Amino acid sequence: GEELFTGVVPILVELDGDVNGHKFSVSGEGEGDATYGKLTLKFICTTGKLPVPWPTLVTTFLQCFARYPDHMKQHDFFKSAMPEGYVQERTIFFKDDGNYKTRAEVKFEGDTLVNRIELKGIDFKEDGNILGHKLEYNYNSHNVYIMADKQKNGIKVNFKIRHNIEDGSVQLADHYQQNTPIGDGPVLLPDNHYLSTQSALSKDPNEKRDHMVLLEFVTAAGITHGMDELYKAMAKETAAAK
Amino acid sequence: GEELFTGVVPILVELDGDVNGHKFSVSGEGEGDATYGKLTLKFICTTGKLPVPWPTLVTTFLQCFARYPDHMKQHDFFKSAMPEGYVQERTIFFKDDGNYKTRAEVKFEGDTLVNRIELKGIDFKEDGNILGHKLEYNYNSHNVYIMADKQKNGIKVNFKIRHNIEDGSVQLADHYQQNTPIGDGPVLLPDNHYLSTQSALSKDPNEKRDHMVLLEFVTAAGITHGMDELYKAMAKETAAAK
Amino acid sequence: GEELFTGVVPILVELDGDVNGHKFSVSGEGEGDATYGKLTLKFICTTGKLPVPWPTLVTTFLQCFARYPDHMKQHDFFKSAMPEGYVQERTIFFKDDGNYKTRAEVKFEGDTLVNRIELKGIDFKEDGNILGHKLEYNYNSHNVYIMADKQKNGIKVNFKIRHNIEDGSVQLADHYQQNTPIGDGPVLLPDNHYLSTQSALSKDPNEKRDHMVLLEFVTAAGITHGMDELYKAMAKETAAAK
Amino acid sequence: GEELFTGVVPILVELDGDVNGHKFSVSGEGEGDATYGKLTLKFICTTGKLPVPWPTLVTTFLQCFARYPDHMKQHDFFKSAMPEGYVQERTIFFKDDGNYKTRAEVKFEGDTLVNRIELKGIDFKEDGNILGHKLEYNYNSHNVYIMADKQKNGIKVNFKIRHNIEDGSVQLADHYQQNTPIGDGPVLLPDNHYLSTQSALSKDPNEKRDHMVLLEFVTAAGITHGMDELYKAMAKETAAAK
Amino acid sequence: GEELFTGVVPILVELDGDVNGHKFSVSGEGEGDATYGKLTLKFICTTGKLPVPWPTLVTTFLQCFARYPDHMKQHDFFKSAMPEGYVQERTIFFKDDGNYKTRAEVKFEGDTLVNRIELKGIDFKEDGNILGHKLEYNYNSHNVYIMADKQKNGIKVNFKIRHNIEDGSVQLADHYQQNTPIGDGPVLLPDNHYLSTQSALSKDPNEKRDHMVLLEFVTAAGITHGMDELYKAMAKETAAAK
Amino acid sequence: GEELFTGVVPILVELDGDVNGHKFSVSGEGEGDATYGKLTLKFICTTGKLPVPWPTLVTTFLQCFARYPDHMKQHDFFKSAMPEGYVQERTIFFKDDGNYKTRAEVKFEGDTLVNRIELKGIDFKEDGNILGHKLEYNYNSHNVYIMADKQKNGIKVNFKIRHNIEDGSVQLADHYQQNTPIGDGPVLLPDNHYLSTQSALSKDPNEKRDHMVLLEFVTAAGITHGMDELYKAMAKETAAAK
Repeated sequence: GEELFTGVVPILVELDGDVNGHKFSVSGEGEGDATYGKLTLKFICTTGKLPVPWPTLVTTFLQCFARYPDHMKQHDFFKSAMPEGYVQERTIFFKDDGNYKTRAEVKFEGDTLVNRIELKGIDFKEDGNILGHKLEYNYNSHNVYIMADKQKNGIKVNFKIRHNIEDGSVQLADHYQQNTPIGDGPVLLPDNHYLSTQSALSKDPNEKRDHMVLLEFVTAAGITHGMDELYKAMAKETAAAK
Repeated sequence: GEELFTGVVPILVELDGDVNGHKFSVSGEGEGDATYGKLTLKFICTTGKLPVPWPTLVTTFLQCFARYPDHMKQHDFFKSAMPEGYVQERTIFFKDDGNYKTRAEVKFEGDTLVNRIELKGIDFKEDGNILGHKLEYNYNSHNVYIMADKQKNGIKVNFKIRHNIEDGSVQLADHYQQNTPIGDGPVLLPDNHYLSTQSALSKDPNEKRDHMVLLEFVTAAGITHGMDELYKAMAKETAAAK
Repeated sequence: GEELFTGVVPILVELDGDVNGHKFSVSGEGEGDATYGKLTLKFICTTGKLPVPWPTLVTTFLQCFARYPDHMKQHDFFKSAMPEGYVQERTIFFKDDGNYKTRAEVKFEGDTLVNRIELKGIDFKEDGNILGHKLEYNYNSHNVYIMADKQKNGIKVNFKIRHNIEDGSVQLADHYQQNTPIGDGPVLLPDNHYLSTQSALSKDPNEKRDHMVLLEFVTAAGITHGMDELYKAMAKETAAAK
Repeated sequence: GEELFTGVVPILVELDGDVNGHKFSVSGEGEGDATYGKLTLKFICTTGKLPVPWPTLVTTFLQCFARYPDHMKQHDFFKSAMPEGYVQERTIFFKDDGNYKTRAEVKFEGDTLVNRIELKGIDFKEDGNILGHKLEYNYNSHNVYIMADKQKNGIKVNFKIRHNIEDGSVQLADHYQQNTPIGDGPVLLPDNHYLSTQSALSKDPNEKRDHMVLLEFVTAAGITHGMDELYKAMAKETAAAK
Repeated sequence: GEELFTGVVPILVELDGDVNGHKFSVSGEGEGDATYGKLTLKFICTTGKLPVPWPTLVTTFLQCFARYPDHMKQHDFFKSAMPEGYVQERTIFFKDDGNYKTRAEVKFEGDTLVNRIELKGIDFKEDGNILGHKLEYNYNSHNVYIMADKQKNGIKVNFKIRHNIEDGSVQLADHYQQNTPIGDGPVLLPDNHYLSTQSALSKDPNEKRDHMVLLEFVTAAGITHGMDELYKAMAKETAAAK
Repeated sequence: GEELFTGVVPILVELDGDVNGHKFSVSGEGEGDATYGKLTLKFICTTGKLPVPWPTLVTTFLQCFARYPDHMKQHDFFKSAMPEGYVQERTIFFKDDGNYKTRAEVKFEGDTLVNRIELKGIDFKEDGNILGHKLEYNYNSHNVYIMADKQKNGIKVNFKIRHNIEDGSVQLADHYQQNTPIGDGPVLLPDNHYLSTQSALSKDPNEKRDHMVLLEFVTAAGITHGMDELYKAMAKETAAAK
């Protein structure tokens, strides 16, 4: 489980997509440091130009690298499914636009953590913010709400992504997600909590292929450590010590 | 710089140590509130039992969380080096005993302030106050003397820690310290001043691992606000107003 | 309790306000000497220009620093709630104008006495003495009437502030106040008494930010020492000694 | 070149050996997935019982299936020689024991990647760890050091294999290796780098012949992506975005 | 059976054909290497010019040379009938055109594997793709579906050949096939499986006779090795070994 | 020439021999199929019992029936001398024993290929492997080395026959041979090559006369087809076609 993430883990991401008949593929590589909740990744569209904005694919392109506070370790489903891994499925609704449906298998292949995805996008507007490439090349910080789904020995996940539109408006992308273990062994079914995520997007000035450089920090939160009473008592004692 | 510390900052501390061949590791987590100069932390020895007393590691285990009075803000080197951070190095001489040499990198990893340390301790007495675990589980209040070191675009720091020995005596630990920025940008080189520090140590009754709960308040002082003349003049005026 | 105030205590004041939609923040620092009932403070509007006159915020911006005569020490609720502190709530009615509602938590954070406030002001006249900045930059001396409120293990406080208007008239501000302990321990529930207060306001000629320098003396009074008979008897005896 | 390895490639291995006059043959089959650096193989001794331990033959029994990071693709000699292939020659010195000399031709035969080997072993001790079958049925993880050999339009390779001995000791096997292209076309002459290799050995419970089931992961590393400065700059920018 | 195919086997092919009254003969020679599933052949029309395109005769002109994976050896009917051999009969329907009916005896004549065929073609269009020589001089890769026919102690075989037409279209040739042993001994009756075939056609620049140079690779597939569970278990174990 | 051998040719063999004064005659009949290099023959000793082992006479008792690969047809001297035929002369040295000298005329008599021989054997040991009948009733496979002899418009032939002795040892019979045309027309003078020969000996269970049933396959080899470069180029092209 979590002992597989104590150091720097190499990452490989592979995606095949089809959005309104526009077929494409993406290869990604990087490193994940779960002790810091840190991800450093670079994605390449291997089929030519990407037919959708790079930011629309960020959530599709590694929650097993989230930093879980020590007091929340028993709620880390993602690592508990390793090395066999988990299936991560989503429906992403772009408000007043199309939807993406995704299925990914996240697992170890030796020392490499692999994220293998298939993406299907339908009902997009050819002149909308996605197919029309009207989204800024940036990313907002979000909270990812996790709950146990004991019927599927997994988790149900929900959140709203806000993509900045070039005109100053916002393109909402409502995420519905479920993760189920690939293996038959025990997994950690969590209490309700969330992951706080921050992401930066950039370009490699030496890269001529269509690509995205991504830096992401992911931290679990929302479950009390229950030490408030202890620290309050320690503050009372200091006053008697001065 | 200082704008990164206006609210509550999550903290992560990681230490690898070797004291007279006794190897150990420690993980720490908490929160820092620089507006109040407040630190709430909990440390866990992840390798088993700590081979040294917990109080001997307090100064090694976040001066960027000190409360700097408004009139002293231009002297806060620690925050000025952020987010790139600083290297903090020490030699700690335990009187009539061994020494610790430490090297830490204090910096941001996303929203998390991280303190990554390596500790080397030699020449300790196997039956002394440290290796013999003769130190009380408490901590005294101290002043930490800071001066600029313009040759290294950093600071030189010196102070004496007084560790209470179980027999009522005192184990002195003389600290020599230097901090240098990780980045190449400007930093605040301070005038001579000090930090006043108070610390309380406790145990989590629910924690069965070897650990330390620490509450610490740190305040900068020693530089005049130069308002003595103004307040004296205001006191003269009140007498004429009654 | 009172043993935490025997010397000079550093003070920190933090306020967030909203008056008729005009949002602002203030940071304050100083020292309190409860042996003399003395407060020396400097406040800075950190958001830009203050949308209300500085004198309107004086009572909102430390009654735990009042000088209580030795014979009245058993009536000092404010210090008795320390270090855990107290919640101080007010409604301030500006005659023929708006009102401020305030909630502050006054408590120790290590050696620092902190006053953390939230201020809400509504129904002000955009052209009145407050929003129109028609108040002189000065302050009158007042009496603050205290009574026990045993139902809330606290005190109820009432007084009238007279703010001088630039045209020579007076802007009355009727204060209704309640203080309740943060902790569950015993507190001193007082007999009816009052605090006599005097305040001087000034500017720091070196400060370019919008700010207020404040000097304030606060003394408890209104409860007999009951020594009138003893001194009268001593005066009778002197006549027989000459 | 590398386009011949994008999917799952069937593998065939054929070996004829003679070790101190003990003649034997081995047939092997499997699949190679160069995208994951993964090899799944099963070897059968077709002449009867193998006269040497199965682990001693692991390195002799497909470096064209290594996973080369995108930023290191120009250094993948092995695939660049395909389909014509390469000759792989070795001398393997077993410390305090005999040596193996090997010559293999690795090339495509239609869709099948074939490894055809001849092995000659001399100077072995009849009672040593090899001829005496004193080696554990397991395998350690190693680094394989590669350098260009421009005189032979090939590569020179060196590494040390550590074979665990049943008594807890180690049987060292020093590998000297050279690979030269079979064809006359251009090949990729690499900068110095290494391959990180991990291997698991098992038995097929249904197989009654003398055999070895092998799972192996091979990843190229040791050449910088040069993106450290870019990610550092992206981390600086995030601090200004929060 | 299969022991007759361990090395390189010389091949002789003899055909007599009649297509719509156009009589011709063909002699072929080559080598078969069943260990690699490889065939190298050269065919000569001995009567003059061939009245049909060379690609239309490829399937008529050695399935005993297919590479059968070790785990599928018990399903190799073709070699099991050797040396006595088998009769191979077909009806080939050229869509919107004529049909070929073939009868071949494939058997050993000493060390030589001989394929002796008689071909009868009727109902061809004199201006169609066959008699009109409108087929490209190339060949696609196909799957050949095999099933046991226990009533005839043989196999039934079916597949579709796609011949490229010079105008970019496709000439389909639906193959129906049966193979029966010449001898009375036991043969291997297979479970359903297929052969994957790839073929290249060329000309000998020194040959002035009407001819075809053919290179063909044939591999059996479609039956599980059942080792998926074993390799998955080996991957789990590696994670516990790192 | 070669057009006289395209189908099945009836064969007649006639021998008169004298070995150490032991006179005998043999009549043989069969069929030769030069397309397969196949000979089916039955020999009868017409004078009574043969005074030498049947295997010693196999090479004396039809090289015009060898299968010459298409690329080697210009090197087939034997058929090129037909129908007039050739004289075939030998000296056969039986190691540590006697010698046979033979002269045969091989030619057509209508549709029948006739081999008329005279055999003279001297210096045999009455108790040796030949006169003592110590040779097994079997035959090994051999290579027959052919070279042109332009001085005699013929060929010189040499090879070693290994006859198995009943005790497990070997009786070597070194063959020296020359063939010269009977006619004056052109013949094919070959480049150095060899014939690969395999022979099986049996008895007719219905035959009561002293006899030998012989099945023999003879194939020319040792001259390159020179198509290695063409097939290598075809293999390169397939990789670009998949």
